Amino acid sequence: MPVKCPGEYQVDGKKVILDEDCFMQNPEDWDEKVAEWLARELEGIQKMTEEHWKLVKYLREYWETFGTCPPIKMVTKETGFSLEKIYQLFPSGPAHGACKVAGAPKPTGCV
Repeated sequence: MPVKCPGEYQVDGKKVILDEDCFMQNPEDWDEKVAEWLARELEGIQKMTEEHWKLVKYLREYWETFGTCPPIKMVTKETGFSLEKIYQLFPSGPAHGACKVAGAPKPTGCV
């Protein structure tokens, strides 16, 4: 693993905590520096393009209705994104990838 999780870190006067599997467990202090930070340590992106913040923004709005993270095939019904382009933008897995950069804690595992 790239980041020794779980582990804590500091970014621009801020506190980011990472639980098992490097999961965001502090959506209260999420910002542009935190999202771009984890994305830079994982994908290596040094400058969040306009597409990353675009999809990341649409998801941030749906997380204010129930608090979950759907896939990327249903968001297209009201957006216009191509699964191919998103694939080259993410490491083959825009599902958990996007939500992760957004700062959404797991829904309800336990099985």
